[PDB]
Amino acid sequence: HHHLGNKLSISDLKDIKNKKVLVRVDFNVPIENGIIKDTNRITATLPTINHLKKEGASKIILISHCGRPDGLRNEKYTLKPVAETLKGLLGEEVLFLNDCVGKEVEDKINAAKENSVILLENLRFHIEEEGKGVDANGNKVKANKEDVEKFQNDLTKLADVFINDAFGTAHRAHSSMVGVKLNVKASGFLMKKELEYFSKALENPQRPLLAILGGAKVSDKIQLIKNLLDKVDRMIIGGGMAYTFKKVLNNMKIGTSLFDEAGSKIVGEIMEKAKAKNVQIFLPVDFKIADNFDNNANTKFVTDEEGIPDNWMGLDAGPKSIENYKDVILTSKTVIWNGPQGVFEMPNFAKGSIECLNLVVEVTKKGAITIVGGGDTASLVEQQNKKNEISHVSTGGGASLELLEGKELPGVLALSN
Ligand SMILES: Nc1ncnc2c1ncn2[C@@H]1O[C@H](COP(=O)(O)O)[C@@H](O)[C@H]1O
Repeated sequence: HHHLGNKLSISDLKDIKNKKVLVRVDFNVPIENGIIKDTNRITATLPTINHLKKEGASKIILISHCGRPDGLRNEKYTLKPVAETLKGLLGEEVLFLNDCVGKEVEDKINAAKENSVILLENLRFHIEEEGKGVDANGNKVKANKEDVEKFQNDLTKLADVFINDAFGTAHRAHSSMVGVKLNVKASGFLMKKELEYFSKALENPQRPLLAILGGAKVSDKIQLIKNLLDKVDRMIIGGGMAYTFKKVLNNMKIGTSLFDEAGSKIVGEIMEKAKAKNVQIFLPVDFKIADNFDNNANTKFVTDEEGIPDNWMGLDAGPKSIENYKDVILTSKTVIWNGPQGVFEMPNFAKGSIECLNLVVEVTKKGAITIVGGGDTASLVEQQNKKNEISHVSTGGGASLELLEGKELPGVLALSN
């Protein structure tokens, strides 16, 4: 237990001067015609690259991936265009090699300005990175154990120190996540930040801990929900999910609202464990309902008691429930939010999800530690442009999830302390 955090990071890594550092970063960026159209992921690693740079480092070899070429070189997923971006961000020349491992790679690296930055090609072009892959005719194909081993040592031969700045992909145990067997393994500033806020919230958080979950499906969250019930104090279940709970628990006339057949079967277990673990469940007691799934459709409000008429569905929290939010949230000390409270992507049904954000942002300033990790949830924080108003918005893909699901994250375990 308590594996998260308490690891090793760039910060406080003595003897970096004149050393060759290998950095695993997240460069999976959206691109159109060799034109990167969102350089945040690139700018984000600058702090790490900069620090290493002004510390000595004979070389700065960067390795990463983009897309899912599946083990075969696919020109639609080459990191070349990213190397160009870095030239302008660093203000100096950057070396691009169309390879990750090999003799030439090692040679070309050593033959490059003394404080140069070098960026190899997509690691995912080697089936040995993920382990499996597919072929030309699109058929599943598995790597060769000897090959994977060869690939992992070839990477380990690239440098002396290894810094991993790629959270969000640490839940998978790929060659670049657990293969670089070097002695010094530390987190990048990005990584370090993530590992910091999560443990600060899953290991020993300032109570009460609030978990805000949301989303249509309840069936694909059983694991998440349970693993949390035994560590949180309050929990708000919203968005679609609520309907399934409200029918199983209160015999509410859900109308046409979304109903999760599979999940309807785990509602008993949850409510039970929740009571056993002494966790308070908070569910909407009124909802805005539409006579058709689409923004701008006749809409009215009803209570859970009144119930939703036939051929009518609910699409957002009613005002009584959105007022009921203030107390639960503003009184929390730490908050893990994952899930919009309604169909936010449609203006008319985003009030419940927008008002929650303000309350989350506001409790942050009141001093509470707030973490978001949804992505679909973040996309809301992003559209609102409030990333900074929140303690930490995890840029973690599936990774964030599994850690909130209780899973282990190889990528992290393979780090020093
Ligand atoms: N009441 C609702 N009805 C339909 N979709 C919803 C509702 N509340 C939220 N959603 C969105 O529908 C999607 C359901 O996916 P998931 O959360 O993965 O089950 C998420 O991207 C939610 O933002």
